Amino acid sequence: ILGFLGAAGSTMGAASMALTVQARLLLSGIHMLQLTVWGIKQLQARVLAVERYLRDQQLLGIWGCSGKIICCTNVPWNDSWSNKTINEIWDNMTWMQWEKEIDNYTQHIYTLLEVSQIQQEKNEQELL
Amino acid sequence: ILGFLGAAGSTMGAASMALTVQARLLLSGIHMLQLTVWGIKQLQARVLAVERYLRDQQLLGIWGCSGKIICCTNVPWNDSWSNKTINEIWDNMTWMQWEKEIDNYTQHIYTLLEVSQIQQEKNEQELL
Amino acid sequence: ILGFLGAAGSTMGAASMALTVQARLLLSGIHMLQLTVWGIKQLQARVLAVERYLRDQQLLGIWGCSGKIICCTNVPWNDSWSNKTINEIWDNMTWMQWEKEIDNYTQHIYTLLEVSQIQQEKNEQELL
Amino acid sequence: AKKWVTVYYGVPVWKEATTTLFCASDAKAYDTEVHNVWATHACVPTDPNPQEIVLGNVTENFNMWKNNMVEQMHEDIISLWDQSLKPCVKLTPLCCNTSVITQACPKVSFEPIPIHYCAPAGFAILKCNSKTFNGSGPCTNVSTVQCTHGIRPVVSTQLLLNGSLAEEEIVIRSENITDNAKTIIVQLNEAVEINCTRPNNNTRKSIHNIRQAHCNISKARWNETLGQIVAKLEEQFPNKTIIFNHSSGGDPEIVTHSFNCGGEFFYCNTTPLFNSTWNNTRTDDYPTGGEQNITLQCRIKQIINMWQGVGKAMYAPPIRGQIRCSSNITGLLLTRDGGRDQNGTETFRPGGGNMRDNWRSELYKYKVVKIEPLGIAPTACKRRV
Amino acid sequence: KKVVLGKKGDTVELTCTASQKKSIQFHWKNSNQIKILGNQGSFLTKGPSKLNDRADSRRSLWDQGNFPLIIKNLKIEDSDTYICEVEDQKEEVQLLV
Ligand SMILES: *[C@@H]1O[C@H](CO)[C@@H](O[C@@H]2O[C@H](CO)[C@@H](O[C@@H]3O[C@H](CO)[C@@H](O)[C@H](O[C@H]4O[C@H](CO)[C@@H](O)[C@H](O)[C@@H]4O[C@H]4O[C@H](CO)[C@@H](O)[C@H](O)[C@@H]4O)[C@@H]3O)[C@H](O)[C@H]2NC(C)=O)[C@H](O)[C@H]1NC(C)=O
Ligand SMILES: *[C@@H]1O[C@H](CO)[C@@H](O[C@@H]2O[C@H](CO)[C@@H](O)[C@H](O)[C@H]2NC(C)=O)[C@H](O)[C@H]1NC(C)=O
Ligand SMILES: *[C@@H]1O[C@H](CO)[C@@H](O[C@@H]2O[C@H](CO)[C@@H](O)[C@H](O)[C@H]2NC(C)=O)[C@H](O)[C@H]1NC(C)=O
Ligand SMILES: *[C@@H]1O[C@H](CO)[C@@H](O[C@@H]2O[C@H](CO)[C@@H](O)[C@H](O)[C@H]2NC(C)=O)[C@H](O)[C@H]1NC(C)=O
Ligand SMILES: *[C@@H]1O[C@H](CO)[C@@H](O[C@@H]2O[C@H](CO)[C@@H](O)[C@H](O)[C@H]2NC(C)=O)[C@H](O)[C@H]1NC(C)=O
Ligand SMILES: *[C@@H]1O[C@H](CO)[C@@H](O[C@@H]2O[C@H](CO)[C@@H](O)[C@H](O)[C@H]2NC(C)=O)[C@H](O)[C@H]1NC(C)=O
Ligand SMILES: *[C@@H]1O[C@H](CO)[C@@H](O[C@@H]2O[C@H](CO)[C@@H](O)[C@H](O)[C@H]2NC(C)=O)[C@H](O)[C@H]1NC(C)=O
Ligand SMILES: *[C@@H]1O[C@H](CO)[C@@H](O[C@@H]2O[C@H](CO)[C@@H](O)[C@H](O)[C@H]2NC(C)=O)[C@H](O)[C@H]1NC(C)=O
Ligand SMILES: *[C@@H]1O[C@H](CO)[C@@H](O[C@@H]2O[C@H](CO)[C@@H](O)[C@H](O)[C@H]2NC(C)=O)[C@H](O)[C@H]1NC(C)=O
Ligand SMILES: *[C@@H]1O[C@H](CO)[C@@H](O)[C@H](O)[C@H]1NC(C)=O
Ligand SMILES: *[C@@H]1O[C@H](CO)[C@@H](O)[C@H](O)[C@H]1NC(C)=O
Ligand SMILES: *[C@@H]1O[C@H](CO)[C@@H](O)[C@H](O)[C@H]1NC(C)=O
Repeated sequence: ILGFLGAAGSTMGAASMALTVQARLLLSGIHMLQLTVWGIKQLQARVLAVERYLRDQQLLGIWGCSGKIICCTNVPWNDSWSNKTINEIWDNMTWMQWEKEIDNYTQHIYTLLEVSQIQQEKNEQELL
Repeated sequence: ILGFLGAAGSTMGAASMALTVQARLLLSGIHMLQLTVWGIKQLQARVLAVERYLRDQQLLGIWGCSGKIICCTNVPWNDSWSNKTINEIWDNMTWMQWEKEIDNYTQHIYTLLEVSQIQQEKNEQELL
Repeated sequence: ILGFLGAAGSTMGAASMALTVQARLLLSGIHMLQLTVWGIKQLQARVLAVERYLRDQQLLGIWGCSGKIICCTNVPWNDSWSNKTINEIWDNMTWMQWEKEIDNYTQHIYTLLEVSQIQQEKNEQELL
Repeated sequence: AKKWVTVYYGVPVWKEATTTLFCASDAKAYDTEVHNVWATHACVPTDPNPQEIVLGNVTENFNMWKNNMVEQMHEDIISLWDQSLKPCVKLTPLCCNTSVITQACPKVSFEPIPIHYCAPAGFAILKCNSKTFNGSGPCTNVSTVQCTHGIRPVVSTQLLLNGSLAEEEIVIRSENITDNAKTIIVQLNEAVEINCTRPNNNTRKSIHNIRQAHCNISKARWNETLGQIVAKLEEQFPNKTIIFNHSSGGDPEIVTHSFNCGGEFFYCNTTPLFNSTWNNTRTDDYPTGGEQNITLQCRIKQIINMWQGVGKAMYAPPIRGQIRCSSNITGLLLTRDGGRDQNGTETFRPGGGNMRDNWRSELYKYKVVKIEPLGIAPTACKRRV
Repeated sequence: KKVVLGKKGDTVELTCTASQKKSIQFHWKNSNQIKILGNQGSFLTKGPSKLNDRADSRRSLWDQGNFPLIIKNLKIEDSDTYICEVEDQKEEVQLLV
């Protein structure tokens, strides 16, 4: 389902815009072994893509992001991770470049996301 | 996954009721080429049905309807599209008939749904 | 997708903890008939698992639990169903044992969940 | 604090369910043998790499007497037989006239192949791995598979053949030891070879023989086997002597041992195997005869009672050459007398069995269930409303 | 219970029935629980009773849910209570000679 492979090389900002455009158009409606061995392999590839997708969509519940592609947080940027501005990173970098810039902080961030999710859930239940 | 094909010919109102009834019952727990060529074709048909479903469930996020089958809006009916009452259309028409009655306004409506979704998202972020 | 089969024999409490641990690790990134007959059967098994999953995820909307694995309610325990404490059932019982203890009340509970969901939806629409 | 009802999805909870299993076998499909011909179109290839998951602290009740897999196995076997070993004459009473069916009577090669049963998508088979489990109750070692091992569809009486062996000890699996209207169906932990041969080239006819066979049983194995069996019977009946006898009467298929090889249906007189009385774990039933062979007199018949419901059938006369059977005694479909009027002794008899019993002794290890992932439990959360 | 009386060497048809016409296993026993007659699949078997040489059954009726015990050449000693074990239920008839 990774139709975003063709977005490689575009900037993070550009990739976001491209998806919005596509979303509107899609939503608006605008010799036998050579066949059967591969038939199975292609189905295996597609079934797996679906399974990984569903798995991740539920795993993300741990950060309060279940069922979403994009989810917003309650954890601020610490600026130790990176001190660039939003426009600098969204307009002058691709996703891969961005990931490399901060690939040594991902576990820190993941941990923070889990923690703030737990505290938020706790706060609601205490209030109720 | 289109188990609603058998609903064709029923009214929009009737179709809704039928699903609710079914939902309760389901949820409550109440010669080789002839086999392998078709085996692959049936799997392809089913895998595709899943993929289109998941795609649409995420595309609908653009109208704030992600992950839903039925989603309610903040856009009123303009009555230029159709001036019939709710009971008239839900009880005396099938889905296909209804779609034909307004099939030249769908792009207008789709556009409005996108726009109100954008403004709502903006309002929340401005308030925060 | 029932990766929880290996949880059989663990307590309900233990099963919950195990999933949280796994979720963090996964999310954080931490002779021809013998091949083709079974190739089709394995794909059929996996495609079906996906279809049942998606079906249930939408069926649960009737209780206001659509798209969720765990959903919390507005219906209290009646204690006629069972008078054990939370710790007693979560720590000294497996899911199967628990289900047996109350398997004659499931329809009662399912009915109550449907009803409270309807009333809640009604209340919101009346207020709006 | 209100124990709010919470719905959890993905719960590993299951129920016994009825579905239809499919068969698989390692069919060859080119020797024009009955089982390979049938399997060619009836079954799929076996799974070359099946998986097994061992569950942890899981206890499951396995009731072998109510296992529906037995009925499904029964139906497939009848179809195999009706599609193969066609009698010249088949008589079916109908209520009460008699319907007679006549068919061509070719002889066919007939040698059983193991057949596996496999769960359809969405289902799984639980297996009991407890070597000391006698059935009708909690199995404390449960694993899950798609397919069972292969089972050879052997049709026989008194002594069941070519089945599986117990891991360590001989196991009594009676539904009720004390009912006296049910079988013992004891399986062995050791197979005992029985070699049955025709006196090839002995052609003699009666007038106003040919139909003969002889079965040789090692006496040593028989003696060891019975000593072990009586020890278990003594545990069930601690103050009594164990005595064995022949049948009290009934149809020939029960009175004598019945089996078949190729198109030949054999009847063997097992009297020499069951006239003992063990009490002090000793009988001297065999005088240390030093013969080392218990031999049975056997006959080959053309008119037999059908095992497939009530009816009778006739097959064509015997093959002119040599016929041999080589089988593993893997269990005994023993029964027991009333006992009400007995004093210090229990009497056992080998006569007995029908086909459902033969399959129960093989299928007791497997159960088919399905998971119902949606469950409910109370907890401490509340939904915001 | 049902009571049936015969005389000397005549014959009696004692019966057991089922609502399920599937030739379901049944047995006949005397009052001392000694097996007399019963069904094992398609085959008829006998127990070690005094009646093995007298008892028979209408095999053709087994799939009709009818599982009789027919005793020929009655002996005065055969007077007893006969017990039907069919499926789970039991039925009784007393035989007098
Ligand atoms: C328990 O398992 C064992 C094996 O694990 C089973 O034993 C096998 O039983 C089969 C029964 O036939 C036996 O098969 C014979 O093997 C011979 C080996 O060379 C074959 O030659 C013989 O084929 C001939 O006889 C068949 C009889 O029906 C004919 O159908 C076939 O066409 C052949 O017939 C020709 O030759 C005969 C020779 O006298 C001649 O008269 C005919 O006219 C014709 O010319 C069979 O294949 C296996 O060998 C057995 N296996 C072993 C190891 O002995 C055993 O039966 C299982 N137990 C039970 C109860 O099923
Ligand atoms: C249940 O019994 C099985 C069968 O013995 C046990 O698993 C096997 O143990 C042997 C011991 O040498 C291993 O060689 C096998 O590979 C094991 N099989 C599998 C599939 O793991 C099993 O551990 C027992 N389970 C319980 C819960 O006691
Ligand atoms: C197992 O066998 C025993 C003995 O045959 C059964 O016990 C008999 O049960 C009946 C039921 O009413 C009683 O009337 C008898 O008196 C019991 N016999 C004795 C000697 O007490 C036992 O019920 C059988 N088990 C099952 C499940 O039927
Ligand atoms: C079964 O065992 C008996 C034991 O007697 C075998 O009979 C013997 O066979 C040998 C073979 O040459 C003869 O010399 C003996 O005289 C036979 N003994 C008797 C008492 O006749 C018999 O052949 C064995 N069965 C098979 C199939 O071999
Ligand atoms: C049945 O026939 C087989 C095969 O001829 C006999 O098997 C032989 O048994 C002896 C006993 O020690 C072994 O040493 C041989 O190696 C076996 N032969 C083979 C090929 O393995 C078998 O014993 C016979 N059974 C009986 C009851 O006599
Ligand atoms: C099995 O063979 C035995 C012979 O070995 C048969 O029993 C014999 O029957 C005659 C009839 O009067 C008696 O005189 C013999 O003393 C009996 N011998 C034994 C050893 O009991 C027996 O009837 C045969 N059984 C079957 C079922 O055919
Ligand atoms: C096997 O069962 C038969 C019954 O069918 C026993 O034979 C009876 O033995 C008693 C002993 O006095 C005689 O009075 C009966 O007349 C015999 N009945 C028949 C039909 O012959 C036989 O003894 C039993 N054998 C064993 C080894 O227990
Ligand atoms: C059970 O019957 C068998 C045969 O029907 C008897 O065993 C044979 O008895 C003869 C008598 O001379 C011996 O020569 C044979 O060698 C015996 N066979 C074997 C393999 O040893 C047996 O004695 C009878 N047993 C009882 C307790 O009656
Ligand atoms: C017990 O019976 C078996 C039946 O096979 C006897 O084995 C046969 O003995 C003869 C003797 O010449 C050999 O020629 C056969 O080849 C043997 N058969 C097999 C399959 O090997 C066995 O010897 C008998 N036991 C005794 C002590 O005689
Ligand atoms: C073993 O057989 C006896 C026969 O009555 C039965 O009661 C017992 O429960 C069986 N074992 C198990 C584990 O059930
Ligand atoms: C069985 O073999 C053992 C071996 O020692 C012997 O003692 C016993 O007497 C034999 N037979 C019987 C029936 O006891
Ligand atoms: C009997 O069991 C042994 C155990 O290895 C096996 O080798 C032999 O082939 C079996 N015989 C039959 C007839 O299956």
